[PDB]
Amino acid sequence: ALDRAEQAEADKKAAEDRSKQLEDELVSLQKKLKGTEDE
Amino acid sequence: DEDETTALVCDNGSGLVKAGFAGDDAPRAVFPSIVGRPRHQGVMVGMGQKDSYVGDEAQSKRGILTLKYPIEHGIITNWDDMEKIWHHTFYNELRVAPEEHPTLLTEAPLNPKANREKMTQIMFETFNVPAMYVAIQAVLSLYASGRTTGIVLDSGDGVTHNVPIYEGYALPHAIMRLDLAGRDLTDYLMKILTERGYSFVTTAEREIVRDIKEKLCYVALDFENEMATAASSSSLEKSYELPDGQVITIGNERFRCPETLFQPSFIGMESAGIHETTYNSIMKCDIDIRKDLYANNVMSGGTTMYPGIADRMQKEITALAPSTMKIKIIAPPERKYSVWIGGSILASLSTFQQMWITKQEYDEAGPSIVHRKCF
Amino acid sequence: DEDETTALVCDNGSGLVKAGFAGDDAPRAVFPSIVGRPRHQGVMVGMGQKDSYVGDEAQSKRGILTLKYPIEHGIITNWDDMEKIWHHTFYNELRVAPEEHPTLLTEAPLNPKANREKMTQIMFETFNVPAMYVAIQAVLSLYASGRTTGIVLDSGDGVTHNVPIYEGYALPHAIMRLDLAGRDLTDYLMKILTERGYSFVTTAEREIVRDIKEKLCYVALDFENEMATAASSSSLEKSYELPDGQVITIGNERFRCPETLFQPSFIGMESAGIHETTYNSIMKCDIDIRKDLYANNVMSGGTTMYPGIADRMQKEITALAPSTMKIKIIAPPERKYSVWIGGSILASLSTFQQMWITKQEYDEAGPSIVHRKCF
Ligand SMILES: Nc1ncnc2c1ncn2[C@@H]1O[C@H](COP(=O)(O)OP(=O)(O)O)[C@@H](O)[C@H]1O
Ligand SMILES: Nc1ncnc2c1ncn2[C@@H]1O[C@H](COP(=O)(O)OP(=O)(O)O)[C@@H](O)[C@H]1O
Ligand SMILES: [Mg+2]
Ligand SMILES: [Mg+2]
Repeated sequence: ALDRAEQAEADKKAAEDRSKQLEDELVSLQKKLKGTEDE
Repeated sequence: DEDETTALVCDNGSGLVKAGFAGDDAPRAVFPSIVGRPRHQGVMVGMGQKDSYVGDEAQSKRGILTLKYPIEHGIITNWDDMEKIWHHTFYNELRVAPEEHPTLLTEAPLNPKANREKMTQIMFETFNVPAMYVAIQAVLSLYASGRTTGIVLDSGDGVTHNVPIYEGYALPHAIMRLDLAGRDLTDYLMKILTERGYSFVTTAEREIVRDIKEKLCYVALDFENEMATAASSSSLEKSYELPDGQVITIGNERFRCPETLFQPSFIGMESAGIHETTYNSIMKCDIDIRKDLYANNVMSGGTTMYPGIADRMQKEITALAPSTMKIKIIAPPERKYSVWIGGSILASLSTFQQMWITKQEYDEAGPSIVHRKCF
Repeated sequence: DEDETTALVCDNGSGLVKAGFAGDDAPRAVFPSIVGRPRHQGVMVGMGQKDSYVGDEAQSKRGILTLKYPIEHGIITNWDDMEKIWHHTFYNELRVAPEEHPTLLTEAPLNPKANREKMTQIMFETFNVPAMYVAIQAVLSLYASGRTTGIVLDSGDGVTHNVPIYEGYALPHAIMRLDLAGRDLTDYLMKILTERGYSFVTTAEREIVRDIKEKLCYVALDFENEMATAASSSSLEKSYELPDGQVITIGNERFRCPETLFQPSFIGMESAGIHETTYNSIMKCDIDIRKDLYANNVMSGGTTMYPGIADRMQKEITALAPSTMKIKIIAPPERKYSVWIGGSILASLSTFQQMWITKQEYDEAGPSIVHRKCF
């Protein structure tokens, strides 16, 4: 049970890291789009 | 693994080695430029007797191995580390010998003659290579950019090069190198974090905070105003979770770390900031082409992966230069690998296959004559 | 007791608090930086109900009181110990209240902002003090040295600071602190004595061996040669008489204890030795003044009371730097108190009486603004 729990937690950490990276990239992209529209 | 007799493009950039075969769009073997050496002596029996770790094998173990940087500011300190990193890249990742295909290496602008002669000698005498070629990084980066005009700003890990090229024309007299880059930024962040309260004095933590910077640290759009609004922080300060689990809290320091680039006085050096040095370089060029250099400036180097550099450059140049013309700054996507990409597209031309240097002519001429032939 | 309205110079150095009135040449109240806390609970009736010992009162009884260090590496761990040591120094030795004279405190270079704001707040809000001032130790030590040029090496108990000052000018960029000092040397001597055969694991014995080191341990002029000649010992090994009476026999370990400073690898840290770090700092300075830094290097800190440091520094620097110039190292007598002495001569100037920070401006501005005003 503990082994499966640790595996699931590792996969969850990987997925959450990917999601947070994508969110950061998305907010930066929104800022860049706003700047480009102003220009 | 490879069925085409084409040169192996191995960009040995400071901080990250990027090796791969010509024709590819990205390096397959990407690993930091570090060498881990066994600190203590173990009475244990069975472990690898290998006395010199390299690459990911060293990254996986940074607590036992004392870490040494194989390159500092640009000047090669230890040549054993050089032989280690090439021998490793050849007989551990690529799984190919250098005796079957050429090798297009990329070196930094304005490097010592000893460095060039040494690497060429290790690549000819020791290893049996049919042909070698040294290339400046700025030209290949401008190639990958898909243009012939502009000033390339290559910010590696320990050196920063500003190279102006207008109409494909190099300017060896204006290339000015300054040893301000990621290592001095890591040192500044480390000393200011020691000022915050979390004190460390070992290299493993230094690499960890370097990674933290690469992931989080960004450039500020207005330094003093962000300082004022961060005095009372709310969303300006962020709580990062260390890979070990310790809860670190970092606020304004982020956007004050790269600011040292714009204010070298923080490290007590009379040198001017990267933007002011680039501006001075533009005055050193001719007036006729200055507008084109303003409109075609290109960036290179891993340090440029931070968010907010383009806007900061635009405001600083607009404040320094007139605001009558148009000063557009272009940063191609995945600029860091672009240099390497250039290498690939440079190794497929037949003419470039005719501009290599074979062993025999080098042996008779000697290394110094080879330096004259290249430039 | 005091008829002159002058600031009380209280050097709260790591390991030893040195307090005294301005104008004096040596601190009158010198006591270690330790706090003894009652470990058990006694059913006895009549003893002092005091729940927090300090200074000599704790030194006199180290078997009953668990000893805690109020300062670690530089960062203040517990503030109750801070309030205890100042309240004790004020209302048990000096016999004077802080409401009648200023107070010139001395803090270590590159300390956290929390430490400074905390001490300033305890010195303004809680205690009614007309004016406070924080000062770096290196400047006052250079004052007491009677010069304006050189690199001060201050080795306290848990931190070591290298501070270059040429022609009376500070260089906040180059100051690099490293937490290698007397505590890590005491730990190394303790583990090697445990290796010898006499094993202990309590703090009282740790302080005893610290005193033994202060009295006997010296620096070697040639490590490997002394190792070889000590293999067959005769006069190289000495028999010390513990204050309790147990006959201890210590041979080479003495001159191998401070050697850990020159070889941090003994404690498994990638940091460089004090001499190599100082040398690197000299390269970080400009070339023009490097010779002057070689000719005016100054030392500070209690750890420098060992015999043989000057010669070891001279040989190591001569081996590292060229041997063409002249590299004289100057160590003023009674250097440990020199810092405090500086404080005294710094508190008598009328201009310095004009550079104090009164309560009202601090209260309106707040502590953070006070940090900006000082630097
Ligand atoms: N993904 C990234 N994000 C932020 N900074 C990076 C990244 N990759 C590398 N760097 C920084 O770039 C420097 C190394 O750049 P380098 O690999 O020499 O660039 P190039 O290969 O284009 O010359 C290091 O100081 C590192 O901190
Ligand atoms: N008389 C002495 N002999 C040898 N070492 C000493 C002596 N006095 C203090 N030390 C060492 O110096 C350290 C404390 O130095 P410190 O009092 O902070 O110097 P300073 O007051 O100049 O900053 C301790 O680790 C202690 O072992
Ligand atoms: Mg680069
Ligand atoms: Mg000291």
